[PDB]
Amino acid sequence: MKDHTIPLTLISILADGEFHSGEQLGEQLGMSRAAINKHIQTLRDWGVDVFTVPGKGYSLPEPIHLLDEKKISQEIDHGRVTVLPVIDSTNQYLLDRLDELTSGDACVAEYQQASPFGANLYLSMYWRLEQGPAAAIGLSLVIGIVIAEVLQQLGAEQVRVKWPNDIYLQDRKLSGILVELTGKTGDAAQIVSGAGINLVMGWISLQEAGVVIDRNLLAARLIKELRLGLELFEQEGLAPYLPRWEKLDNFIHRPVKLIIGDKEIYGISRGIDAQGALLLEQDGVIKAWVGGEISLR
Amino acid sequence: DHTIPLTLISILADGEFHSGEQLGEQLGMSRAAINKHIQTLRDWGVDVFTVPGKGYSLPEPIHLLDEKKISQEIDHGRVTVLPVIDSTNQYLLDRLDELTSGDACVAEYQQASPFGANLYLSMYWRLEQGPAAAIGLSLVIGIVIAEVLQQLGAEQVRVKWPNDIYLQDRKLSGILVELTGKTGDAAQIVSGAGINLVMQGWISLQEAGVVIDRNLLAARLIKELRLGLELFEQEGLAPYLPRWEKLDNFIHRPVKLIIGDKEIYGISRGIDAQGALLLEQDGVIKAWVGGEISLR
Repeated sequence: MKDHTIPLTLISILADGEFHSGEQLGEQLGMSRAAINKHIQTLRDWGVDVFTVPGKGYSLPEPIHLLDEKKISQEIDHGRVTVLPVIDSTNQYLLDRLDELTSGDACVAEYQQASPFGANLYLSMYWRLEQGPAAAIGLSLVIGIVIAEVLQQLGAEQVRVKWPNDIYLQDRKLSGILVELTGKTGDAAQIVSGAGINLVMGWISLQEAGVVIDRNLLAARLIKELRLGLELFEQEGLAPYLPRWEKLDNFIHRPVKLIIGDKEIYGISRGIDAQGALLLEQDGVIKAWVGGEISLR
Repeated sequence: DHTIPLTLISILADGEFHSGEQLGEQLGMSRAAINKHIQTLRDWGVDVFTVPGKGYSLPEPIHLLDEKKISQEIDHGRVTVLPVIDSTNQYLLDRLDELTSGDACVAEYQQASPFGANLYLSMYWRLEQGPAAAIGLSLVIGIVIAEVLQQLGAEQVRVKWPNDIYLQDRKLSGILVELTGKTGDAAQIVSGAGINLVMQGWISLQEAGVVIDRNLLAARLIKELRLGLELFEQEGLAPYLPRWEKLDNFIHRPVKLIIGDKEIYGISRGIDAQGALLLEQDGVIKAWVGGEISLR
């Protein structure tokens, strides 16, 4: 099998359609000017109409777009996946790499050093919202519905969600969601959302519920479905998820216990409003709360 | 870096026993250096079961996260891009043993038409049912590619029965479907196409005033072709009959059919449920399952 990287890297540089003298290319590719002529010859051999002028050098009449594996794969998958079975934190790996991350990029692991090996599935995904930080209102919810639905689609049909960042099964924590957001006025919002699912044995595990899933299968699908769910949330907001949310709310129409800071509130949850805030009914008045943690009572 | 402890778990995935020397042989280290690594395995919570005489083992093997295993389920097949190649179809055909349905190969210059002038794409597919389940496969490829071109601005793209995409009564792309079959066993097909992107008889997308980035065009094809084949895999030609008529370039037109050394004349009337050409001659409509058609 012949190797064609060297002539391909030549034409890729020339894709400007501009002129490049012999030395200029000989610098980048690190070869002699005859080697440049040899490969630019093979370009003419391939049918590439490269015209050579003495002083200026070689050029292509019209700039060309070339086949790129990375360009192609980005459009098929909407993001890459880096799997490190042992890691410190799936969320941290992405946070340390925001500069070259694109929406849909994911990181998968089964042991977080920062709970035994393979007992949990750890998944994080980056997403960039063109709209400012305000466009990520119910993201943490959105991750919850998508992950929970995926577990339902895989046999764990009785998994529910706890407002705002937890997956519950048998009124017990099956998975925790942790979304981390950095924002700046004008600039876009960069969010790395992550979760950890209890696979094997307060807390509950997938196997305890009689649901068996191959970890690669659970991982792949979540990344697939979460990517799709986030594109929906990017162009439509929380609106499509309001009907989907209530169907999985574990504490809706039940007494809940809210702890915001050093304060404690009592009442019946009534789901969420269009802004993802908890609806707490107290003596018939249902008014929304935006932060804290809920608890059955 | 954690490769050595992780590569250790893969070795133990037999469920068998491995002595200190055996692990020190494979990884090329001392068994004391190895012993440090079974510690880190036990440190992570890995239940490494050690019996004195026999050695180290995992009672039940563990399944580890693998990019290749994971990515198969998101994409349903891989993509190898070789901008210069002999034949995208041949690349897949030379690898049927290690191909899975949806695997694709992309190129823009086939050495076995100048560089970058054409997009060359091939995809492998295995149908559990024998060759009989591949009735209209070439049609299905034609429908999917033509629809994608419409979805990307080339809204006047049509199909010529059974293996060509046509635009302004000229060949814009050729389809080449290759099938090997055996009774009982599945059918292995490498279906491929080449689309004229830039510059009578032949036409290019640029000649038709349609601009489409080749990387974008390629990617959309693999998705829709993968999706189209699963549909064809579990439902057959039936859903594509309406889609075919919507794209047939020669329906209700006078055509000339050349199968082998014979020449037939008549009016095309589309296809039947089996993807065969319906040729009307003097009001007599007789079906043909092979050959090539041309205008007249």
